[PDB]
Amino acid sequence: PTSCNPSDMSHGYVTVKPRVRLHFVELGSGPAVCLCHGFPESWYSWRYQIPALAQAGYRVLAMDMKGYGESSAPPEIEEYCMEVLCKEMVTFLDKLGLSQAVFIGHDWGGMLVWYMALFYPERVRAVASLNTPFIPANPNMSPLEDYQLYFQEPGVAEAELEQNLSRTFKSLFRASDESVLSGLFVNSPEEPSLSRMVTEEEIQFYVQQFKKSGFRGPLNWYRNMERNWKWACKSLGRKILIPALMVTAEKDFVLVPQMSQHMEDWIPHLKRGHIEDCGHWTQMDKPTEVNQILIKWLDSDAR
Amino acid sequence: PTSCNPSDMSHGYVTVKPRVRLHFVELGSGPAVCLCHGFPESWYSWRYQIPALAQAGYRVLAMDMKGYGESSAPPEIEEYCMEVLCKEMVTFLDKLGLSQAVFIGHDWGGMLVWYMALFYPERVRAVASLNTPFIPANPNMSPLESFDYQLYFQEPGVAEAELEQNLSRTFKSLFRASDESVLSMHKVCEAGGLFVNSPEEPSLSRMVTEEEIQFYVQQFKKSGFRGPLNWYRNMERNWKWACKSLGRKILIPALMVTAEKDFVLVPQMSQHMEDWIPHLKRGHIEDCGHWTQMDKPTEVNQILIKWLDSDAR
Ligand SMILES: O=C(NCc1ccc(NS(=O)(=O)C2CC2)cc1C(F)(F)F)c1ccc2c(ccn2Cc2cccc(F)c2)c1
Ligand SMILES: O=C(NCc1ccc(NS(=O)(=O)C2CC2)cc1C(F)(F)F)c1ccc2c(ccn2Cc2cccc(F)c2)c1
Repeated sequence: PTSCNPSDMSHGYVTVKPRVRLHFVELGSGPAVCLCHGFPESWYSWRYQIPALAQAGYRVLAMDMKGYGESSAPPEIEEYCMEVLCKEMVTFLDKLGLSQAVFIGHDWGGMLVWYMALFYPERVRAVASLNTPFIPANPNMSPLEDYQLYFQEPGVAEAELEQNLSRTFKSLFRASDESVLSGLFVNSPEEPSLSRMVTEEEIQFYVQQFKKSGFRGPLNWYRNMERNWKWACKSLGRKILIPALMVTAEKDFVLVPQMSQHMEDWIPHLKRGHIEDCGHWTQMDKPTEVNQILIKWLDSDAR
Repeated sequence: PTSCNPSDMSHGYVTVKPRVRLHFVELGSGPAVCLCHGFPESWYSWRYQIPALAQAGYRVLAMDMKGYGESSAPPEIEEYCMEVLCKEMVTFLDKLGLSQAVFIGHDWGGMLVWYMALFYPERVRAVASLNTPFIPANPNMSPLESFDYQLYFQEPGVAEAELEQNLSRTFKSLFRASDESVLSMHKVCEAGGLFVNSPEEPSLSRMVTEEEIQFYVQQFKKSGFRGPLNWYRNMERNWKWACKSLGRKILIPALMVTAEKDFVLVPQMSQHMEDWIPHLKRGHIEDCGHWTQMDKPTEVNQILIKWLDSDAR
């Protein structure tokens, strides 16, 4: 599918709070579709979806999520709890004069669009997650009940991930059958091969983006487990009553399809897609299959 | 009507050419409506329209026109001929992935949206001008032959020196209701200035606040008046380009809004536009001078929304 060249995009900036500006690229007219990337990614992770969604008759806003790229990256952990991130995305809609948008998220972006659908359904026309399930919060078990624990203490994972940005992205952005991960990178190649999914130029784009703020903002997404759980518990097991799509990836070994298995109970209008031979990096692993699932769903449930 | 606070808008940037970025503010969803200000103004000249149009179900893009604000202001006169400006607005639509927009312009922005409708009808859903008529180009007379102040504006550096000398005085002197006007535009050249016979500390017009004036002052500190005055410095090139369009009509929905008390872009200059623009509708605003959007913002909003809702959506 047709990709994006960053020099050639419309770049938008909204100040959602005194020290906090969100960057997005914008393409197309029609219903507003807000794309929300995961860890550790970029608006550019949607490069195969932005043109296809615009061409299908949608107004695509592909965010740099807070902590990333040209969006503000404050260091404080609590700036990256779902409650703060969601309230900022509502403010974003407010300043853009959008009564609602479709929210499509992947990974930590997926977790955010579920929270948006849960707490701000009036602002969410329809919700779609790649890989990330929605599990109702259990008020009995703290988030406690290695790599996510390694990510907890500020400064540690940052030092490993920032040491060599080319190595970081070449090591992470791999098809499931190419994976070099069980530090994160202690027992992994020092000069990893290029994955079949990505080019040198695409890797160099992520390297240039992550030179702006590095990994503190991105890693802070993982450091709010207790805050996110407390906020989720306040949702009093209400249902999500808006059109919803859950897309599972067969070969995502972290966000495994089975973890989505009971979401119909809590999300009555849930549709599903499933992409075979697809690992964690869904948009760039199976961009054609993603585009067909998203557009088929948008055209039927959102337009 | 509700105004805009600049800190609180979505700011967009598109590169239309190597050295040329266009800035806009964006508000609302629905059909794309691109607002094009005149001389010497700002996206902010639409401050009363942006909220009202967004609220009426439109996606408003209020430009900084080339030469202004956060948009690039290259010094070359020919960067500001209608042919270059139009091709840049088409590239702007391209990069935003808009197949078409409604184009609403005032003053020099109005001149641009007529040229857009004329040369890029496929990219223009509908066209509206405040004050600026569409006159077919006469291949017999250069606009040189056809307003001394416009000759004063020709020579690079001259009008710039007067307009940049005191930015607060410039904007307080320009942005006035017709009955408040302190400018004679008649013998500018012989007098040798727009403001030579105008108060040194002009009173604030009833139309604007100190804060609004201070916003235009801040904007015009980035590039000054060269880019804006270059809009005036392409009379021969704009006329030659316009002649190349001779005999082709504008067949898209069109609105002409005249201002009773605009003494330069006088309503009578619009008087024969039906001949060349069969689908033309009209508004007329009484007691309204040149600065239409900020003089009669309520009347402007009603005319534009009534027209958009009937002819454009
Ligand atoms: O670590 C996470 N994702 C990134 C990831 C995923 C897979 C992979 N790779 S892979 O090929 O699958 C495997 C071999 C390495 C790589 C990464 C990364 F390297 F970037 F770390 C992640 C963790 C928790 C998340 C989310 C989103 C939400 N949570 C909360 C939540 C809570 C409850 C249920 C649930 F499913 C998730 C994301
Ligand atoms: O000088 C012009 N506008 C600015 C203006 C207008 C009125 C006023 N003020 S006033 O209140 O009316 C008067 C008492 C002072 C002030 C200004 C300014 F101060 F900024 F210079 C202008 C000139 C030609 C234009 C345009 C747009 C297109 N043309 C080409 C074109 C060619 C052929 C026919 C035609 F109608 C216009 C604009």
